[PDB]
Amino acid sequence: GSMAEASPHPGRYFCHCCSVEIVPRLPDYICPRCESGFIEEL
Amino acid sequence: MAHHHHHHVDDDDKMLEVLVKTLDSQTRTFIVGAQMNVKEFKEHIAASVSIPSEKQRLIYQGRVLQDDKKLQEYNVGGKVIHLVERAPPQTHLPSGASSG
Ligand SMILES: [Zn+2]
Repeated sequence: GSMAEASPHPGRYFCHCCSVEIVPRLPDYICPRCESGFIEEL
Repeated sequence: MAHHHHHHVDDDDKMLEVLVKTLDSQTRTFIVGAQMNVKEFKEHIAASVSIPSEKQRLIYQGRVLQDDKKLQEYNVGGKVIHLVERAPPQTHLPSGASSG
């Protein structure tokens, strides 16, 4: 996006379970907030 | 098929056992091909998950899987996807007459 042109940086995920943005634990693609993998990369 | 008899096997690597969770309580399978739909697939699972393909968002490996591509692009044979519900895209989709 505006930050990192055409480069998907994984500091922006969204877990819909927390309804709050997260920075996941990639190895599993878990959410740091609840460890449910209902995170999509933004 | 019934009475096809033209190479009884064909899928082999194809034919996914599409596992898909909804929020936490559930986890349901949507067995299809590897590259069969995803598009029409989402349309099909819409009721089973109570999520219509238009709002419906398949997330696996944090990837936003949608009707735009094929299943094998996401390689979800035998893995549970994560379904979610977003905020209404009314600002994204003006004129809510056609399918609105
Ligand atoms: Zn969470």
